[PDB]
Amino acid sequence: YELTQPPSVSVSPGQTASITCSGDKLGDKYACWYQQKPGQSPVLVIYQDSKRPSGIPERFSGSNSGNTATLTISGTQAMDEADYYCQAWDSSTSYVVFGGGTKLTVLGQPKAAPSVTLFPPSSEELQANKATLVCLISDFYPGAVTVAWKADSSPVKAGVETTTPSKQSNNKYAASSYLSLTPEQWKSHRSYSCQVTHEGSTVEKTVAPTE
Amino acid sequence: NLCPFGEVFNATRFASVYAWNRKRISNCVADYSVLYNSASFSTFKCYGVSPTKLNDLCFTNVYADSFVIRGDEVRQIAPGQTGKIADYNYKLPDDFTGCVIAWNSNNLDSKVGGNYNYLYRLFRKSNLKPFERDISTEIYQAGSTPCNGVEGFNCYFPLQSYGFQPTNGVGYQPYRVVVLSFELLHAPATVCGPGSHHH
Amino acid sequence: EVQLVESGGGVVQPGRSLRLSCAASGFIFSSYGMYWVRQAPGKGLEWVAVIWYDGSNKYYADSVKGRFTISRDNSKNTLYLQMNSLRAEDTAVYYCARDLSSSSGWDDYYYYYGMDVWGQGTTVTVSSASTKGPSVFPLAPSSKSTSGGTAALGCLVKDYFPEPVTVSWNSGALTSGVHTFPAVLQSSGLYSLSSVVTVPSSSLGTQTYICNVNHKPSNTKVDKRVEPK
Ligand SMILES: *[C@@H]1O[C@H](CO)[C@@H](O)[C@H](O)[C@H]1NC(C)=O
Repeated sequence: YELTQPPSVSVSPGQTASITCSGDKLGDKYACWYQQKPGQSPVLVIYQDSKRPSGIPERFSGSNSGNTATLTISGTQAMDEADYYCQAWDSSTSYVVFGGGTKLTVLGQPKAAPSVTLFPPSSEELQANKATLVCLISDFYPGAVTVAWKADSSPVKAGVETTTPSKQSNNKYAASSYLSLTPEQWKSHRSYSCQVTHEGSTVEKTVAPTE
Repeated sequence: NLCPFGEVFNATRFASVYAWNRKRISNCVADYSVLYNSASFSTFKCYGVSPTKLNDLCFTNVYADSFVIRGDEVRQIAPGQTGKIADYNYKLPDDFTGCVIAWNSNNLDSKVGGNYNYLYRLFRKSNLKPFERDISTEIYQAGSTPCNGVEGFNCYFPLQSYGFQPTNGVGYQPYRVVVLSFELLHAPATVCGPGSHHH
Repeated sequence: EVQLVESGGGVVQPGRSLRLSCAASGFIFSSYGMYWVRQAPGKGLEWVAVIWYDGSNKYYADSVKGRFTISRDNSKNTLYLQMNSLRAEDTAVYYCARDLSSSSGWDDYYYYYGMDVWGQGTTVTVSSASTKGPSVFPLAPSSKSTSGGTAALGCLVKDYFPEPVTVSWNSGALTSGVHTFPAVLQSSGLYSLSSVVTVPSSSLGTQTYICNVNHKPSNTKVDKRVEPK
């Protein structure tokens, strides 16, 4: 048994936002909805399909019919930006099931293209017989970006680790990607390049062993 | 030892359907033959299981829900029915594997002048889910204007009493019901028939 | 105040075992079904186990069936999770949670509704040893950082374990323009992160920039000056 949610849902402040939750004969069970802000525990915002716990704002409503439960937030506000999970406790087996979650973004500020800075391996690290390229991406909104590495327009296969976007102090987001190389393969290509894609717009930055 | 079915079926007092009583039965030898060989049961419908081969199988748990309704409402203690009882009092799931047992209790639950202890739920804002039970006495609003004290414009108390008199029609006489649900987990099976591999 | 407090997490080696506690206070604990739910880093909520108000019935998720044991001491207001044969994919924050429905005690009936109370969580990292301090390398500001209004410089903190490493700049004197990133977990099992500061191009001659790295568990402290060499 699986409960399947939309991965992401964005909404302007004040607009109505809806998150769906689909499962087999889900109408025949009760659905719960939980809100989780970053680095906080979950909180119950809807239970018994549609009931709202004590102290939960009235703009949170919920429905469940057929195979679809729906969490609705009318007049969506900045402080509602969070991950939302649905959950169902099967009346049989007494077996709990969460949804995959939904990242509700509240568009609170305008679009911002990322600022990409590519660092070649430090000479200390080279003297230590390793080489790490560092691609730092900063000052972008929304916080969603993809990274791609290349050696001379040829796409790099492995040795890449990339962070998920994180809020900086100015409420924008930043991410980092690292490419590991032996100093041989560092020195043995003309250049390396980091390609960063943000809302359909791609920017790349390049370094060379010479420069 | 012998599973305490005696205490469930021969229970001196029974529960109102709206507040149906559940007994989990565990860690005993269940002689189901003692039940289906008491030919005093007016209803004995089993779904998904053998009649007698239950006497050979083992289960993690056996749950016995029990209550009192009127005779013509017994047909509602079955999968996918509607009606006052199945909608507002005791709903069975569609995939129900287990047994429904009922018998006439006129000589025990009716009394001359009328018995008004056995209740049922008349009004609810929506249907019960399978194996759900509701015992709230919240004032039901059918009208538009809120009630907060006792009653106003369409503000009914949600429970109603059966009036069980010995001279009621058979359809309006009290029947005692016991619903056995069987549970088999990835865990020790504690409720076993005497003809099992275990003994 | 209703309160759930998890404890007993930490770093532990795979195949070993570990016992988590959850302390309840401010409600009649003995009358509520209880849950264990976990969340791996950057993943969703995973149900782990559930136990009846009296401990009679216990249900587990398939991923932990046979390996974990849920239990409760109702006299001591406590919920326990015994985790045995820990795999690496068990690394997660473990929350205990209370169901909003309470049994009156009279007839073995329970229906689970929403989980209205949650603890703050306890973190369990299951990794194969290798508790080392990091190597800190400077990320010098280049000539293409120089030609904007401002320029970027940073510190690479590589190959460390366990998870908590703190990074400041100039003993905390330098605060604005600074983003320190979350760490990546390399397949090697060691963590690695970067800290960066945007800074006026023309100040690269006058103002010195040192990054201070503190890895408590290995008792490591490193200051590294970032020059534009
Ligand atoms: C209940 O009482 C009757 C009285 O004859 C007895 O035969 C029966 O075994 C007892 N137990 C059950 C299961 O009814």
